[PDB]
Amino acid sequence: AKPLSERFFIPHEIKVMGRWSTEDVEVRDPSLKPYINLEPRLLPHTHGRHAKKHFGKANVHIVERLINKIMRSGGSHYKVAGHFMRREHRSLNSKKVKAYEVVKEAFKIIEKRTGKNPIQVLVWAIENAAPREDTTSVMFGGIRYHVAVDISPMRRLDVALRNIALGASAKCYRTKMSFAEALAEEIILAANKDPKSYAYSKKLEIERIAESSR
Amino acid sequence: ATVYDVPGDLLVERVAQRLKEIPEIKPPEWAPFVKTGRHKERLPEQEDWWYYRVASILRRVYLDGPVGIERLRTYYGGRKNRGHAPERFYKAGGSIIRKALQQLEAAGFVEKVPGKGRVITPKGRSFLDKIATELKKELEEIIPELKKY
Amino acid sequence: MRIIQTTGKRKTAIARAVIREGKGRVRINGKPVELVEPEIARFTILEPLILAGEEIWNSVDIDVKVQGGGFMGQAEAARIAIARALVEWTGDMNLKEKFIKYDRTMLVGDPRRTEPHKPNRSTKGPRAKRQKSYR
Amino acid sequence: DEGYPAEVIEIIGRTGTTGDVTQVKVRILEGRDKGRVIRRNVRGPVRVGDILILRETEREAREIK
Amino acid sequence: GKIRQGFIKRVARELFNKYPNEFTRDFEHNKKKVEELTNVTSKKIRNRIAGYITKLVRMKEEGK
RNA sequence: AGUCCCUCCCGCUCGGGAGGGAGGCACUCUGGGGGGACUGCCGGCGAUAAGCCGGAGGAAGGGGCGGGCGACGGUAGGUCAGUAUGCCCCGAAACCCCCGGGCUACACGCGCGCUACAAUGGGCGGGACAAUGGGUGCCGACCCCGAAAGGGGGAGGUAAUCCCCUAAACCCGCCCUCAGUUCGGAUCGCGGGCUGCAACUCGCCCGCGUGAAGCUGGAAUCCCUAGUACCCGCGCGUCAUCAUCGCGC
RNA sequence: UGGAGGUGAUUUAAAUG
RNA sequence: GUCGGGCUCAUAACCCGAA
Ligand SMILES: [Mg+2]
Ligand SMILES: [Mg+2]
Ligand SMILES: [Mg+2]
Ligand SMILES: [Mg+2]
Ligand SMILES: [Mg+2]
Ligand SMILES: [Mg+2]
Ligand SMILES: [Mg+2]
Ligand SMILES: [Mg+2]
Ligand SMILES: [Mg+2]
Ligand SMILES: [Mg+2]
Ligand SMILES: [Mg+2]
Ligand SMILES: [Mg+2]
Ligand SMILES: [Mg+2]
Ligand SMILES: [Mg+2]
Ligand SMILES: [Mg+2]
Ligand SMILES: [Mg+2]
Ligand SMILES: [Mg+2]
Repeated sequence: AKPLSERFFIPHEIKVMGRWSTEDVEVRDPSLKPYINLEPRLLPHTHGRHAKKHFGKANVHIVERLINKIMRSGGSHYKVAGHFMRREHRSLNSKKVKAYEVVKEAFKIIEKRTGKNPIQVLVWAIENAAPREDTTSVMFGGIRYHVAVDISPMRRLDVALRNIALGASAKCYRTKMSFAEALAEEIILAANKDPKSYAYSKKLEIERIAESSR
Repeated sequence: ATVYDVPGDLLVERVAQRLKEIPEIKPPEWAPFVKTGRHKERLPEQEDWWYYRVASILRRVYLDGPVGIERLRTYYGGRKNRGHAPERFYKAGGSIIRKALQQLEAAGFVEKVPGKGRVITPKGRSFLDKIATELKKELEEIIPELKKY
Repeated sequence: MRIIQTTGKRKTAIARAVIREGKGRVRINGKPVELVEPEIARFTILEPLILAGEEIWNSVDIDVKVQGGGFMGQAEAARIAIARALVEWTGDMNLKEKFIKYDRTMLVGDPRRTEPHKPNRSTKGPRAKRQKSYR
Repeated sequence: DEGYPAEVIEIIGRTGTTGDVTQVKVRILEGRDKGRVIRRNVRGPVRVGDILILRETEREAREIK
Repeated sequence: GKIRQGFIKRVARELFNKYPNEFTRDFEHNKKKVEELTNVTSKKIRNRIAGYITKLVRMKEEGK
């Protein structure tokens, strides 16, 4: 099936996975620019050396952040689209090789479907999925109320990545679609502001709730 | 070119195809009916699985000789599903391995070192390394980095 | 006839590498580095050679023997050994400065090891514990 | 429709029921009150030099102790 | 918290007074001096004493 | 690893590999001794004290990281069914032995787990890489026989020497394509083995057949801050035989 | 240092041994 | 109203499921 030229691939330049350059990738949102790392790098695997230090995740390449985000079960102690998704012995917890391959196949599908550099489409999706206003909870008379606040850029980035991953996780659960295809679909839908995207709808809902509680 | 210069699975495939020409390699009469070990569930799906197992055993003797039945039984074992109990490792059986080694000796490719096991003969080394050379020649047409080796 | 030896370690894996003038052949336990699988392991070993450049890469031969640990531990230990051998062999500080910027661990290593396990669900880990019930 | 960016210049302190909120002073970078300094409440980790996107610039948070 | 221990301070003050012209603002020199002038057996304790003596030397030389 | 000799392979040998012997202690490792980190250096906050916050250099930075060691007491907390011991009882039985049963019963309520409800998979063939420990009432390579479980001989080992010991999760190729199914493997029939004085009550293993509930879980509620949690197998204890457990890797 | 007065306020429900 | 489970040191109140 897979040609031998792809099974034994030897790169010669420093670019993402030896296949895609990020030299023309632009980040439009001024708040998210210092936190989306795009410095040239071949293998996106830093072996978890960033979590110890405060604000360490800022200098981690965005593709590795995405790979880390999908290395999970998905629905452990809260429901996604109305269900727990507890996968346990057949999850991707700690299996970084399989997650890496999922991201690679999704990138190839994205590039074939749209004709653009996949990193750019991913950046557009995370820009459209990042909320700008949220809420905090107060208690009075045994009743819980909302109060509107602003969101820092690092939390915006984390929430956008988490919701993209959860949308992909829901689209492939007990259906004929595969994980790579679901991820490519979610990224493309979020890039175009289609309400069929989990992350974009979640983003709209959060902003609406924050707006109606000022 | 040697066995060390090519991927193992492709070499096993090529060697298995070439082994069908040697008259001394023949599946036993019980071959259509058995599993390859207590940790499997279903019979082999290839009608010509005997030749693949024989080729794998020959390459194993080439790389790790001298070697005997028990250690090969370790190599061909695996994980077993035990119903409601947790999965566990188990060894493979011995009849397939012992018969394959006896047939290979009948063909002159291996020989017996007393109290130590079986080792590859110069004939067997030449047989394997020629096929490896042929595969490597084909291989470096599409992977130019393999010409330096 | 120069021969230079270097060492690398990563979580119970140990790698010893030897370097001399050659044609660009790099072998790992006797296998060409171009055929290492999976791809994620192959890219781990190849990064220092790509950083150094094609001129330096094709002018040497490297042999690496590595034992212990697992398939990702062995790749990283070999990477450390190769980077140290390249900095010592060529003896230039632009390349060394290039390694520290891209990945400091390439030259300083990784000291992390497993934490010993403790009672209350000892087989699972030092900190994980049994579910607690009150009734 | 696209909000207004503002730069954090000073950290005041933590607040909220569970300590999850930080109050800051920000300087508006764009729009009608460009140059005005106001204080705001933020959810999430934040440092000096960050940029927020405010959806409106007329609400100011109550000063905390 | 890196709160200095009481007996370390006591012994460092005793050493400093007896030989005012023996300790400088160099940690290595003071480490060797503490090694020669006491019967301290722990390498950690020797380093702690030498560091406090260094701070004393620079505090008195600065005039407090 | 470099160096000398011998043998065998390849593209027939300019070159590239694999064994064996001579030789060496380089490298890895083993284990005795020593060095190294002190808020020592730099800039702020605080008082100019005690200290705190941020930088350099560094293998390591602020109890460096993980463990052992739990004050005066209380808890009439647990234990006389580990051993020691006062009183009260039995003392031809409530002491000492032997045989067969029972602790393994089953309308039902509860704790802690294992296996699943499938594609972030199931099956079939092929390819990879560990560490801790243990062995003479024993570990057993290697050969032969058997489809399997197993059976018949048996080198070496009182052990850095010989053995348990070529892990699984992972990777490649083919079948299955969202179905109570090539998901799941409970339950039961027939047959073959091992340990033991004894296998029905009441043991473990293998072959063919059989194919239950389960399609993600209400109110509630648990563990965890880094080589940690999740996921994956392995060693030892118990042990004649028997691990869904404990302690460790 | 330590005292005596005045005016304002007090974010659901929560019994028993 | 009956039966079962949650919450509480426990009972009552309160929450959930079922016939
Ligand atoms: Mg296998
Ligand atoms: Mg299973
Ligand atoms: Mg399991
Ligand atoms: Mg562990
Ligand atoms: Mg400590
Ligand atoms: Mg009592
Ligand atoms: Mg009690
Ligand atoms: Mg009992
Ligand atoms: Mg099945
Ligand atoms: Mg398999
Ligand atoms: Mg069925
Ligand atoms: Mg029967
Ligand atoms: Mg019975
Ligand atoms: Mg049903
Ligand atoms: Mg289904
Ligand atoms: Mg027990
Ligand atoms: Mg009640």
